[PDB]
Amino acid sequence: IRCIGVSNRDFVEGMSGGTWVDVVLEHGGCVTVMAQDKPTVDIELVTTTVSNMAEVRSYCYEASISDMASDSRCPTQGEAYLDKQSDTQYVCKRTLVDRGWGNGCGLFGKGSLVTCAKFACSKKMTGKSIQPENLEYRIMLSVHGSQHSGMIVNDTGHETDENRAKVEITPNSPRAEATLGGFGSLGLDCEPRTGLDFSDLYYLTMNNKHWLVHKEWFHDIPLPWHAGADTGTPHWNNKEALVEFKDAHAKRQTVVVLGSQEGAVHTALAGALEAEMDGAKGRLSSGHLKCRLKMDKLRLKGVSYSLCTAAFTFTKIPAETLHGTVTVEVQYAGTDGPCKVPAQMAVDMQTLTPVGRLITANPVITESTENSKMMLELDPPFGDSYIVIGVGEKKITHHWHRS
Amino acid sequence: SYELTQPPSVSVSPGQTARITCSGDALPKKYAYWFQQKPGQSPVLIIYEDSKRPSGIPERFSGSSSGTVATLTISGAQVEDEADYYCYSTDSSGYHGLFGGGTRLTVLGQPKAAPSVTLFPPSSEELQANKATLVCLISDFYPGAVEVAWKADGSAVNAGVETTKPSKQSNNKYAASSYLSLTSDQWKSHKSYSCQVTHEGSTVEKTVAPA
Amino acid sequence: EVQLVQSGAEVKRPGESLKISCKTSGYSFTSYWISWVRQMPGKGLEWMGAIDPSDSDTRYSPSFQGQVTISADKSISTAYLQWSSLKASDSATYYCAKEGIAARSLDVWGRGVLVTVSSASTKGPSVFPLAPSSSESTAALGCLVKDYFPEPVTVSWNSGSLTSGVHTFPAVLQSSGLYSLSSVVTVPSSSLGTQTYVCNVNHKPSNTKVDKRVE
Ligand SMILES: *[C@@H]1O[C@H](CO)[C@@H](O[C@@H]2O[C@H](CO)[C@@H](O)[C@H](O)[C@H]2NC(C)=O)[C@H](O)[C@H]1NC(C)=O
Repeated sequence: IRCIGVSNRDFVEGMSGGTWVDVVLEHGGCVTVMAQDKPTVDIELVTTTVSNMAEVRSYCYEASISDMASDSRCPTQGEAYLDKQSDTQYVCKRTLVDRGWGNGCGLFGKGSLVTCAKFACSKKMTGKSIQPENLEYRIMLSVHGSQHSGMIVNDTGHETDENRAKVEITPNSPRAEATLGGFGSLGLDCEPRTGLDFSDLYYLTMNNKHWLVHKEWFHDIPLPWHAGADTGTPHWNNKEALVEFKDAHAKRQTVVVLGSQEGAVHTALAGALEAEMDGAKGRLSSGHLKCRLKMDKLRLKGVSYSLCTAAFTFTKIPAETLHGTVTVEVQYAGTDGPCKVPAQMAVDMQTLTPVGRLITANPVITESTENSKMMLELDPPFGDSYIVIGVGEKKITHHWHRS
Repeated sequence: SYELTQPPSVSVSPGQTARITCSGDALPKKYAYWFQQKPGQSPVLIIYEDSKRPSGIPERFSGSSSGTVATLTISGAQVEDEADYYCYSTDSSGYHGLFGGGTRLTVLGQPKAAPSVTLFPPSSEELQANKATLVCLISDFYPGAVEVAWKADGSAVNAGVETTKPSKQSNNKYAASSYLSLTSDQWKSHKSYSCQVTHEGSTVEKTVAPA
Repeated sequence: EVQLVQSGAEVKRPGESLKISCKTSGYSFTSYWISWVRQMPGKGLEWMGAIDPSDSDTRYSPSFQGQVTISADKSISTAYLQWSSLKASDSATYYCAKEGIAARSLDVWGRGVLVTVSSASTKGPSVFPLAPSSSESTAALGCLVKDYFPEPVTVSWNSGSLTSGVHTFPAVLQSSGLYSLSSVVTVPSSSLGTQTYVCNVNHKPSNTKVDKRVE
């Protein structure tokens, strides 16, 4: 019953007797599978996680300069060099500077000058790789097993709960039989590669917000980068795209940093597919998982139960789902449980032919003593109609209209 | 070795232009930084890059480095600028620090102050301990240059004298102290002890006697 | 906004190890270099060395390279300056300075830590009163703080009441290694008999507080 209230639902109607039902699972969407003498099953794809992603590249968007200097030589007096030129963590520019008798050099001509400064990337971003071997889906299913109340949409426990199971699926071994001991087993042979796509993309993380980028876009970025995953003060390649030299005079080429580049990339990411991490792994949002579950060993619980006799009570006001169906919570007061709930819909009301079909097929009461509560979902016919809960005297009728 | 050469003392009258020179060899190729340090306070940046003035510094502090000489210019000097002035730069490599010797500035506007001297004989409890101490106290004098001498029975005192350096008050006349360590036997082996305090050709004599 | 809180005053003996610290708060610690400056009493500034916390890159002056050790824990944004064998000639005021963008460009200065190193021992003072003769109009009453170590010693008058004429001269470092001072106050002669004067001498390293009566 984990799908009551879903915006993007799919009323997938199965085949009477047949074990073949084709279901497509979109993220944020669920599928209610109703069939012949078998319980109706809610099916939802909750998570599309990825496995270890290796850090392929890492660019820089906020640098910090330090320890700069400028050595200058006189014209025709040698090539100017510094004490820390060959250090890789230092960016340097060797240009010419006009000299003369005013600066100190005894010749009138252009001279040498070299300016160096230590590079240290403050804020950097990382780009990772994704493989089809890495992704791992996660499907949760919950049967309309005549569950009490509405707050039966909580994953607390569940391990000790039937009619509701979790299955994990991998492209390598996507078999993943779903066990629900009260109602039997439920096979599900699912096929990946419907998720479009994973051909050649990257998982880009900058500060804490992640996206999925292309190959040559992420390759073509004018920012410092290094291809290693080392945290040991590694050498940054292409340090010139963030460090600028302007207007040297005689002994100091004014160095200027090009500032931060976070929002600069954010303007270049308007339209890219977003992403979300999961602590260590990463989540996806495309989904569209085509699947085909076989319901052979599914068994309907509650057929031997004999139609309840005492009176029900409306526990909460029935409401109309956005699709048209109506949810009802009723409350039985009697030790005659377990027993099948006598709920139906009729327009004549006397007596007593049914019009609409149920959604929670063959609704029961789990507990026996003493005053239990249970949930219901019906598909009323179009137009005005009555809903009837209970049998004989003390039964409850209610007016209803659809669309 | 490599040091920057600064003139030890520089004097200037109020309202005039005080000039301070910092001599260096790599200064034609490297920059200079002028710092000012007052007694007890930590140094403040006066000049950076040889010609620029930071915020919060008055408009009168200017500077310029020319060839092998850096120059700090103070147009319209005032008595509150009387402090220590250092220059600072880098070596020929540019990755090491170099500090100058220093230039203690002097402003002569303040008037001469005769010293106030107080002579204290040994206490009553110290004589029972068979010791003695004479206390010569100096305050409210200017400038900070005094000469302390002790005279036992007129004759000079060679040893036992302890003298401090002239310390500045919030007057801003200077102050100092001078103690004479002795024993009760030598204290009672004479008749008159005098503390001569010389300041700007003006001796002050105070005398104590065991009576 | 930038704050370079240095360590507290330290008194050690010749030979003992010592490590002074410079805790920073208010800027990117792993971006700017950290330089140390030594200033001996009555002497000028001396640049000792510098360090980049991004990889702990150290530059030492040839006059100090091989006698000091500069480290930094960039995790807590604090620089260090330590000596294994402290000499007696190391007694000075030490400044930590955040550098600027250029090489060795001093930008922000600390307040300086006082390092005193002598072969003396912690010893409490000896307080003695000081009264003049008998003028007969005003007088000066003093107190004598004799043979103590180390600094400082705080001397007040009648629990901080008398504020006019309170004079506390600096201490003199005698050849014995101990300090000694005296604190005088100006009091009119007519006030004697209707006012009791007592100086409150207080020395923390000895945990000794002695208040003495003055005639
Ligand atoms: C969903 O949450 C509700 C609580 O809001 C669970 O309620 C249980 O209620 C019974 C009877 O009061 C207690 O004995 C249980 O201990 C409660 N369990 C919990 C989780 O505290 C309910 O079981 C949860 N799951 C559902 C409704 O299927």
